Amino acid sequence: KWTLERLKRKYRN
Amino acid sequence: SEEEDKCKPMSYEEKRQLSLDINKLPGEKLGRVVHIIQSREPSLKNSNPDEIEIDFETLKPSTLRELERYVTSCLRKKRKPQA
Repeated sequence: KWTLERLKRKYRN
Repeated sequence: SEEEDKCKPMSYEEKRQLSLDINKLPGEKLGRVVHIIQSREPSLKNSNPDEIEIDFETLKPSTLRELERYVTSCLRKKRKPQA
């Protein structure tokens, strides 16, 4: 839903 | 003292958009939502902000609504340089 994929990869990137 | 807990629950379509409104923010600004969520949700303080993983389905209504009114405050201001 909004796990490491969506959040972390839009966050750290 | 119930006003803080009286804030209506963030619906699915709202939650989904919220995770999006949040991800619209520049990296620095997601540092706020992680700070909000982590503080409001003592269950995920092990997640380091640089490697954060927030679960919108575990957040209590107040957090989700704090996250929102927050990003909304950033996004409604000056944050739409693409479209």
